[PDB]
Amino acid sequence: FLGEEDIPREPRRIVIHRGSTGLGFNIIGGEDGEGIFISFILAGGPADLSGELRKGDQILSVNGVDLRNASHEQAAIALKNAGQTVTIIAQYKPEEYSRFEANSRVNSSGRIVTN
Amino acid sequence: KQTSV
Repeated sequence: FLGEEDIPREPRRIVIHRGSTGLGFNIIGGEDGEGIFISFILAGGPADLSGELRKGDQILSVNGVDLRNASHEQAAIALKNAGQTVTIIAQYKPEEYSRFEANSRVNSSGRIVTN
Repeated sequence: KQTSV
């Protein structure tokens, strides 16, 4: 059903209330421009419970701080020290993301498929 | 690099 509908590609604002716990996701990128992408969403974590983030999403900013051209560690530092309420502006970029994970590609609906 | 946050 849903899985055949196109994944929205416009930027989205996601407000996560995580208090003093991890956001519950992994980031890759931050080397030479690339950008910061979500590579994994932890089951049960705040990011998962938000139901608004997914692997392949690029983190454009955290609490107003532009992360488009952030380095890996600084981006991590920004997220970890973002505070209890984290406002992320994210944008689905599967083609860009697919470059990181082995044997991964994008299907007609924009879904990241790994072979 | 990959970091869990």
